[PDB]
Amino acid sequence: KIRIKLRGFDHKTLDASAQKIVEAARRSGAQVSGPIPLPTRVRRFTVIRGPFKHKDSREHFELRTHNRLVDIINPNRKTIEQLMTLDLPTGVEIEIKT
Amino acid sequence: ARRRRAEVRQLQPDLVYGDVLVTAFINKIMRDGKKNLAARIFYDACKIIQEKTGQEPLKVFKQAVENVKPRMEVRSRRVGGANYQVPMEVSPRRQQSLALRWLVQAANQRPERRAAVRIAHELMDAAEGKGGAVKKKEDVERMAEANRAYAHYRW
Amino acid sequence: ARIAGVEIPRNKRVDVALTYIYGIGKARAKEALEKTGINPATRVKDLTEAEVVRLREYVENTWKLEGELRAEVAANIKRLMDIGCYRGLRHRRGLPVRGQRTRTNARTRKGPRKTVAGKKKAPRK
Amino acid sequence: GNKIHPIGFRLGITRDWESRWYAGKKQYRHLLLEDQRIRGLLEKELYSAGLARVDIERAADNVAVTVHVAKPGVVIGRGGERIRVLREELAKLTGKNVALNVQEVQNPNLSAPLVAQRVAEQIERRFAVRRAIKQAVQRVMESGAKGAKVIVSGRIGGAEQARTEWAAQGRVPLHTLRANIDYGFALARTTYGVLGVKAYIFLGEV
Amino acid sequence: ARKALIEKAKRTPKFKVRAYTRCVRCGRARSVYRFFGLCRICLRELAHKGQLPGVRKASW
Amino acid sequence: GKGDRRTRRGKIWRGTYGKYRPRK
Amino acid sequence: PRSLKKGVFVDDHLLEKVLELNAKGEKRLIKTWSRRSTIVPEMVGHTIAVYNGKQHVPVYITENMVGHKLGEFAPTRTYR
Amino acid sequence: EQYYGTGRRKEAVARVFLRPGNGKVTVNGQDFNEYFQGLVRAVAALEPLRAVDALGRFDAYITVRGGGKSGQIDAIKLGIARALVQYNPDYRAKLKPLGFLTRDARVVERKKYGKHKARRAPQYSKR
RNA sequence: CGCCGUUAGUUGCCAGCGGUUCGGCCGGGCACUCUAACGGGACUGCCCGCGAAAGCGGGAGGAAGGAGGGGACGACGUCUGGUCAGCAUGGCCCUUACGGCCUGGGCGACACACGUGCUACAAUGCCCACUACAAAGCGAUGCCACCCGGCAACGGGGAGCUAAUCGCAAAAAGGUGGGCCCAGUUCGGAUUGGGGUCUGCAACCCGACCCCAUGAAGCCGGAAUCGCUAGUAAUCGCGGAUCAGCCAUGCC
Ligand SMILES: [Mg+2]
Ligand SMILES: [Mg+2]
Ligand SMILES: [Mg+2]
Ligand SMILES: [Mg+2]
Ligand SMILES: [Mg+2]
Ligand SMILES: [Mg+2]
Ligand SMILES: [Mg+2]
Ligand SMILES: [Mg+2]
Ligand SMILES: [Mg+2]
Ligand SMILES: [Mg+2]
Ligand SMILES: [Mg+2]
Ligand SMILES: [Mg+2]
Ligand SMILES: [Mg+2]
Ligand SMILES: [Mg+2]
Ligand SMILES: [Mg+2]
Ligand SMILES: [Mg+2]
Ligand SMILES: [Mg+2]
Ligand SMILES: [Mg+2]
Ligand SMILES: [Mg+2]
Ligand SMILES: [Zn+2]
Repeated sequence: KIRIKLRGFDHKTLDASAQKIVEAARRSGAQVSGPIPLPTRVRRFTVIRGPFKHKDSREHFELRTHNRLVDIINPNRKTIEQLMTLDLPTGVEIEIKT
Repeated sequence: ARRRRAEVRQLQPDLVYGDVLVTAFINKIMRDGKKNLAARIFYDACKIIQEKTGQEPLKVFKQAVENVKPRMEVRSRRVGGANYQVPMEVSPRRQQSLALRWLVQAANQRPERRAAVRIAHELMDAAEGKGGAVKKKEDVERMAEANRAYAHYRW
Repeated sequence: ARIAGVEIPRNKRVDVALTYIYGIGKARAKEALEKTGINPATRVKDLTEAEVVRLREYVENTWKLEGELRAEVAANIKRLMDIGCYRGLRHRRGLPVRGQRTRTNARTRKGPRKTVAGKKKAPRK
Repeated sequence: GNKIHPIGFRLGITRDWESRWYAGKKQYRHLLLEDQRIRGLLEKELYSAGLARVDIERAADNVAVTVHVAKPGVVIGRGGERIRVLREELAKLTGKNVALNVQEVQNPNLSAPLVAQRVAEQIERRFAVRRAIKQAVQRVMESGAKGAKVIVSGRIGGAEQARTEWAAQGRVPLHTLRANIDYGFALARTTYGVLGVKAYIFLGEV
Repeated sequence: ARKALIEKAKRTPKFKVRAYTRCVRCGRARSVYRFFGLCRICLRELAHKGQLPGVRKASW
Repeated sequence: GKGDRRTRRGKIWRGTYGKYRPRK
Repeated sequence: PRSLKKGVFVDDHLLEKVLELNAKGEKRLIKTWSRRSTIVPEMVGHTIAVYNGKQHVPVYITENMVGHKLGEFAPTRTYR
Repeated sequence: EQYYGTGRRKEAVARVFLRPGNGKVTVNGQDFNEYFQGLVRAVAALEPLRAVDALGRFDAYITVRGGGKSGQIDAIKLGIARALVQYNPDYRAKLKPLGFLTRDARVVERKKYGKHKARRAPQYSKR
């Protein structure tokens, strides 16, 4: 039962996890529940376009946070060895609570 | 409407009589978009007409609306000095719009407390040929053909 | 009948009629009816003498209503003024007290308007 | 008023951000404020090397910091004296062990940040605006670039009345996201006052 | 703002109540976001230079 | 109306609770 | 309809300065800047000169003005 | 044995299940006239059934989620129309002309700035 | 945003089933909904009429038709438009202060006047009760469930959450039943008296909130004038940024 959470500001960078971790044993060792998407908390920052007056201008900025679950039962010895320290993404964070 | 000729938007038929004219009347009664409360009023009126008249309710509505439709009306227009009320026919589209509107307006002038009672007695008074709704129609018609001395300004 | 000081509300619900008494409002009303078991809906003209007496003997010997209440309030504000109090000076001027903006909307506490010279050579908006 | 930053307008596509790194709601403001302290310092020191964009990444308490310059030579230093003390002051701000890198710019005439920084140095140095600009657009246009444009603000020539000098070539479809248009701005502190200089270079399409 | 006033992180401000945000990039004490430590002007400026990670221009 | 503190809709609007609008 | 909870507040500037005069006698003028302090019983008689932003106005404290704040007796703005 | 259809409208989704039965409609557990109790519109949802003289020829278990009873009323009317075409593909020659198959796409228009309600612009004076 | 498919099922469900404290609560499948990555789909493409062509009217298939709907985007330039109090920046002026520091006061003054709004004048309404439906967002030195005390604001207790897995939440207009009966009223809730909670070193000037009492003007508004063409107007309520708290009836 391997539970690893995946946060991130970019949704293509997170994918650099699913197509990399599920390559151990999807139909041989464990089952691999696969990467679940989960909702994505959005942050909006609305700002007045210019300095001084002009209240009716404004521009919108959002900071979308994407999520991933994964979760894989059967913490195989050899399967974990590989999917241990062979990553690449820089705009991703991981949490583990298997 | 400077570009398009504007197309009338047909509305969903009645959920009882199936008549589309009926829905229209309900929309006029509706305020703040409370369609339910609206319909709940119109139908409540059809009940009040069934006991007052042995005749079916839809027969009354049809009659009422028809009596309240103006054949002619005046429409202001500058011609070279002041404003001139020029008489002229009223298109079928408009006759309907006005009848229904006036009906609902005179309706809420009656003293009766219950809304449904106001529409009911008002529809009945309309088919009978009486009632303030039919007055407006009469006064508008009396308005034109009272200015025939300008009817040559078609417009 | 007279429940509170010279009070004669009739032809109406007891809990509503009671409101016409001075220091009595919706709360005290439906409260005095429960603590005296009097059906709130009943019309005053339909109250038992026995019930009226209970209401009378209660409402008067339980709260401070009418004139005597006006007296205390009239007295309280007078106190605020006698002492150099701030709220006091406000009561003297006839201006709001609960810290409200007086550049506009102080009508209720200032009565009808006292329109005077508001402009002469500048945007009269 | 009109016209939004052409990069901020493309950040999404055809213009990856300038610092890719997640950060929770509680730390972000810090990791961000730090980026500035850094980006700022480097920007002032490595001036002469002429920098384009200081990209920054973050990991398990780590810091990328890849300065894109045209004269890496002057960046590194003799045998490694410049590239040395820098990581000495950087790691002081960031106790996360800040690696540091230096990249070569394949021609500094397609680096709006530079082309603008260029014309700016000329103006601060009493040059003739219209000319500097005509040349700049040329050089840029000289080495590829499907289009280019340079804009100098006002007080052109020390004059009392501020103005704006145009000059552009080829295409510059600002209204197209699928454009990849580099943008560069440069001040020009002079004896009479400031003078903005914006630089636009249009390269590649889809 | 003036330099003398810049000092939100002055620490021990006597009472937590006297402490106030203030922009970390311009000193602006009038519309500083908590998530950014910046004011609405700077938030707009840097976001345009993609210097605020992940911060994009919204649109729906 | 939304202006009556000691009323249902009065509390809703003012976004509060009390005798005129318990929590549950 | 005032409110301060359960813990009547008063600034010890005078709170501890008044309790002293109660160990000797009266006192003429006690200029303060603490109009935050809720006048306590142990003040009646003393003449505290409250500040208005411009001057110190003497306010004779009386049994009548117990829980009232010193500022309430020292008007700030000047109207006609 | 049982036929299904989705159906959506203005933020409302309702799953529709039809089974050759009597006619009862188990909407979210309650009877139809129980969930859409006292809303002169409900009769609408069941309309498509009347398009093919069915109704008592089927039975329908429906679950709704999202929006308002009136939005749901239409979503439901779309399921009762699709699940019906799954039962019989030839049930489009009639069920379609009336439009019952089109998915009402009108949605709450976004709220723009400098405006009170999206389009509703603030009012002014001197101008 | 609108339809369909693929990929992934700690959202989902009697779909067909077996366990029921009959709560999808355990088993358990992920089908459907949803989540979100990606992908398909319309192109006047087809039929008919008109046309030199572009294209215009009309029709079928289709979730969608001919710019399907809403955004982001705003040319050369004009207004010597706005801002040097965001920030830079040339010039000018200040030094023992046109710097700095505090405590307090002021920006909250009011005889008046205007803009923008809120709440109303009520019965297609108001009150009470019971009861059904959202979306998007938020949760630390916080969001706060079911508990206890208080009419209550709230106080003490204390579970879960670290948040599609807990909480804010009750959505409100709605529906059902009952009350009011046309009255300045069970319309309206201004103002003022009293008692109290909370945040804060501290609420007099200058906070919000609760409860009792008070219960104003207002019976739909002169000249004139504003918004809006469809899920629009109108109407109903919910969230958030700022933020200890809050004068937000503002803004998004
Ligand atoms: Mg505009
Ligand atoms: Mg715009
Ligand atoms: Mg000189
Ligand atoms: Mg400064
Ligand atoms: Mg503060
Ligand atoms: Mg009321
Ligand atoms: Mg001392
Ligand atoms: Mg709306
Ligand atoms: Mg699908
Ligand atoms: Mg079973
Ligand atoms: Mg053709
Ligand atoms: Mg365009
Ligand atoms: Mg001000
Ligand atoms: Mg209790
Ligand atoms: Mg009722
Ligand atoms: Mg009106
Ligand atoms: Mg309104
Ligand atoms: Mg707040
Ligand atoms: Mg609100
Ligand atoms: Zn700033």
